[PDB]
Amino acid sequence: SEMTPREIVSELDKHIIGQDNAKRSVAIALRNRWRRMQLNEELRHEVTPKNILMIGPTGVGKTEIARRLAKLANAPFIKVEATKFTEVGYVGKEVDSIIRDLTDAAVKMVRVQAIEKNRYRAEELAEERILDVLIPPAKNNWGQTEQQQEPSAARQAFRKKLREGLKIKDAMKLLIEEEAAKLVNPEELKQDAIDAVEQHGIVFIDEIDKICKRGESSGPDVSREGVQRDLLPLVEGCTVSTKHGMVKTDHILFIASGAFQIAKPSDLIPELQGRLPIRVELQALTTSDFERILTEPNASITVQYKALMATEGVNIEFTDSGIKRIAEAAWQVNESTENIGARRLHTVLERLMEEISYDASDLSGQNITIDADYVSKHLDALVADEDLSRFIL
Amino acid sequence: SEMTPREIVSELDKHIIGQDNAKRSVAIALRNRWRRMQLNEELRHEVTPKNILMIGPTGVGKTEIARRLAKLANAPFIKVEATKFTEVGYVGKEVDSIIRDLTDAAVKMVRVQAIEKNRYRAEELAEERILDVLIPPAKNNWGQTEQQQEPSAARQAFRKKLREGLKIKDAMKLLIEEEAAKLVNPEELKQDAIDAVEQHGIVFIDEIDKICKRGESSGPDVSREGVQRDLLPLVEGCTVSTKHGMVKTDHILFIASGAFQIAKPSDLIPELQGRLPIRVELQALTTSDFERILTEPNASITVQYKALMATEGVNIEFTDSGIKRIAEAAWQVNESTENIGARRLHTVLERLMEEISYDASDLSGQNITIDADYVSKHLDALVADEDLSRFIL
Amino acid sequence: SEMTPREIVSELDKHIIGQDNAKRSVAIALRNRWRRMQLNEELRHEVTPKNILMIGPTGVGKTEIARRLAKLANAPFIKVEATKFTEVGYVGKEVDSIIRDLTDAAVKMVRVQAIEKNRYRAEELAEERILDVLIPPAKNNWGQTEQQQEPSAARQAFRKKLREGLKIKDAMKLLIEEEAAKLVNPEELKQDAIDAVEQHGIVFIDEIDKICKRGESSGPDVSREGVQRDLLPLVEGCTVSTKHGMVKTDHILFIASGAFQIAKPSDLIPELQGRLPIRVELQALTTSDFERILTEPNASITVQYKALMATEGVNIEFTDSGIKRIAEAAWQVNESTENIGARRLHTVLERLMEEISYDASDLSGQNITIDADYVSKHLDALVADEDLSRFIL
Repeated sequence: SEMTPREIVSELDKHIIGQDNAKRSVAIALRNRWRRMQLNEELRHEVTPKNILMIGPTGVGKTEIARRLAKLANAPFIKVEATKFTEVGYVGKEVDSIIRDLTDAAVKMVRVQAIEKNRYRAEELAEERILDVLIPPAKNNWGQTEQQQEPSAARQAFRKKLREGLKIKDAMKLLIEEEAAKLVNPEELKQDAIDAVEQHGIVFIDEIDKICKRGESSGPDVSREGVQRDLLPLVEGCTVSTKHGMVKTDHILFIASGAFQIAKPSDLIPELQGRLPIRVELQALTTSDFERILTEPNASITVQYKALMATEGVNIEFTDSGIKRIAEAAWQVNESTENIGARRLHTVLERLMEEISYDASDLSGQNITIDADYVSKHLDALVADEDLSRFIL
Repeated sequence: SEMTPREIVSELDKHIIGQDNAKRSVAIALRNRWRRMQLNEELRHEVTPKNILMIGPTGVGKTEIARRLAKLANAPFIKVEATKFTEVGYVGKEVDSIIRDLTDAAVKMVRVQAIEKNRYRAEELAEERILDVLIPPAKNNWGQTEQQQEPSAARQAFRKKLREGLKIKDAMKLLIEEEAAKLVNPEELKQDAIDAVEQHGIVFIDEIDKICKRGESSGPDVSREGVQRDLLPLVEGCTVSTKHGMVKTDHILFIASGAFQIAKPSDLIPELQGRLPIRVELQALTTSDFERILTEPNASITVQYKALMATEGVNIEFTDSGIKRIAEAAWQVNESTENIGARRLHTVLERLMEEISYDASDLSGQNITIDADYVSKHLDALVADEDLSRFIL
Repeated sequence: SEMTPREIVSELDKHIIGQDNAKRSVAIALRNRWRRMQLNEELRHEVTPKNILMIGPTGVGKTEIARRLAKLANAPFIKVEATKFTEVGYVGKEVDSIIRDLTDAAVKMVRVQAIEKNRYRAEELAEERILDVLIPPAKNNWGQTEQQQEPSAARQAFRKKLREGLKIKDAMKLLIEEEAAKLVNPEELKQDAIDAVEQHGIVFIDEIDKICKRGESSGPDVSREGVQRDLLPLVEGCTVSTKHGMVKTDHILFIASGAFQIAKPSDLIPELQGRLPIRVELQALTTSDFERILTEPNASITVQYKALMATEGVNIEFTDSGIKRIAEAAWQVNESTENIGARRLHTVLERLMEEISYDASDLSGQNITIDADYVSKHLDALVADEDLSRFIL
């Protein structure tokens, strides 16, 4: 009982501005995994993941989308740079590491995921180990069967007196790291992860375009295309040797991403083109786009900053003109120097807030207001001095 | 309950001359970490470190500030050379090593920090063990419950006669490295450093500018930019596999440092610029700066030398003019030859004292006074002769 | 309570001829390690090893000095060729192997050092195991408490009768390799070595100059300088993964050595220059220098030869003119062919002594005298025939 595409897109909208097509795309991928489980044994083998290739400029949403998608599916996720492997012509590394690295992270998850879904029970039983070294009326019976039976009486007021109140606390934590372990099953835990990898794995391959042709030279194209060749089995369906078991890449979902300014998806090796059935483009972000990014996402950077500052007992407020001013800056720098997409926001927002971020603890209890005035005072000069821009922003 | 920016800048002033803006900048970063903890669960996630990029010439304080900042916060700190990774196009090393190396040092920390926060107590309990062998004195019960209760009497006198006075001493040490261990919990100790790395970790990346661009050549720029690329995850927030566990870089603070004479911060890749929100310049030092550096820092090299000579029972005194003449020397060599910033004070100062440093053990009891004359007597020649300078200073 | 520099130089004088500066240099390094231990916790961290760079021609003392220094400090020592790593651009090896290789040797030491400091006690207790299978009046008591008590009587004359006299001897050795082991503590033994490496480690890096620039070509300079980059952490302070633990290079002493005929220490990477604060030159050796080397060192080659021959009951004597003649030869060959420094002595001395070395056992009881006559007869021809020189000398 998974979410529908529109449902998936929605959730994605909660974190990413624009890039609707990419969302619908990455959304159909997810839905199809549900769709597949709903078929007969025969078909379940024939239907493979509809791998996607995102086409677009830097920092405009590609990775975030893939990352949020995985999160939403609670699927193990892993990002990987394609060119990493062209290096293998010296030493580099082998592609199988992708599924291996994926599994390791797929484990770190199943672990933290299961251990956390336990740290509460272990603490309660923990006190039942401490509330046992303070009143031990164990065994069967002791007094009455009804009224006198319940031994809680003094014990109850005893545990409460301890909870809110060697060393109990020092003792419990020790019991916590003794009961929790004494409750985990590392056998199925090892296979738990594998099943994940195999049924919900999401591999993100960045720089796919950097692995393409170009009348460049024999040597380089040979190194590049090789990474493509080495990728085939992963994407066509094979078995990988995992430090924790054997994994079948057969249903892992692959989301490749490329600029394709220099090279075209048609330069990709034929076998690969076949296994990247979905093509989607992402647009460059607009200043307007920026303004929304700064605030709309539900854990937007601006929201984070406000929160971080609250920590210090300082109330921050972003004026609309302030936000607009921040956005323009990022755009201005990106156009005057090098366009790095939304990333520019973080640098700008961060330089802008330095003075406060430092003085924060001292303005404890104040009401600071970052309005268009403030912004301009702090960023205009820098934004203008190009050379200074390439260093500070 | 952290210190305010002004307070942080102040502590910093106790060690670094000038470079105020860089202080304020690094100061706000610290304060913000406090500010973050002061927020709601939601915001605590969205608010990321306000990483800094220092722009300035050699030896004028960049690293020192980073190092003193980390000390002040008691934060694990690590310094790394960006170019190190460009070598990966041959073999090099991987950037994840930064977080791993960080953790190792963050462990060496928590350890030595702990072994110390215990060595005292472990020494007392050690006594009760030895004191126990000489006499189990007292016990449960044994004599009177008041006047005849306390066993100390003999034991006490025995104790003193021991502290001031197999092999008791030999044995105790073995007991010290037996009781201290039996008091340390290696599990919480391992997770100790990890929390640190994740909550306070500070990574200083020198030479970030040697990883930019210039139409120099295709091959070199690719490798260069490769290190930036490989740096994104660490800076954008990721998970690294450590010999002692897994770490979330997500809150490690990053201070990138670059001269940027050839290349500009705008040449940096977009996703990194956006993760270096704070940009700050550090100024070249002046002879005045040198004089102050020579004596003001509360553990200045001049104060340091004084102490070492005292160790030999020799009282060294620097004259104001002597100090000025020394600073001048260092400046002149930096300009006449190759400018290496304040580092030159160390070489010059050290050459100035060779003779005394050697004869010190014999001058025991004397009052040596380094004055303008002495300085000129020992340095001028060297300074004057450039070639000699390049080898000797 | 370590030796003073003059004390260190002296000891060094017992093995190395000339090269006074290099001695004083390597001597200040050692003394400073003592000096450092004598400071407050704060400073003990800030004060790092004053690494040295020896500049000079082949076989003129560089390594011997470093080797003898380490010996005198009882410090673990290791020699390493810089160019070894430029090979990494094919496969080569990684720099970390240096600290690893260092530790392994640091272990082999702590071992042999501790096992030997035991082979005497184990042999004595060993006989107490044999002198127990010949007279077993064990347990508590047996006869009298005073006079009759001492059971040694027959036992004493029994062990002596065996010491000077299955199979006792065959049995003891078996007991030796049973008691010794049953006395070693491999836990602290593993950490024992690490502490050594960390506090007294001495790394010798030869061919530093071969790792420098030269308008040579991009490729090669990239491979070279990379080895320099890869060296930084070792020398700047980092953590290395040891087959026997974790080591901090932080206080290892580094002594780099270079000819610098082709390249200058200023071509070295900036970071490195900084960490090689001490520069020192060594001179080429003179014929006079040679003559002293042949005899003065207290375990001089000449002394070794005399000893080796004594073994065979032959008394050898070196006339002064003989020594002079030997020295000139070595010099003559080195100038006429290729100058390999003092090494030439060994080849010459060895060719010169062949006939005797062979007939030795037959001249048992004779008084051979290697005088200028002998030398000339044996070496003059060879020395003259250049081509024959490049093969035989």
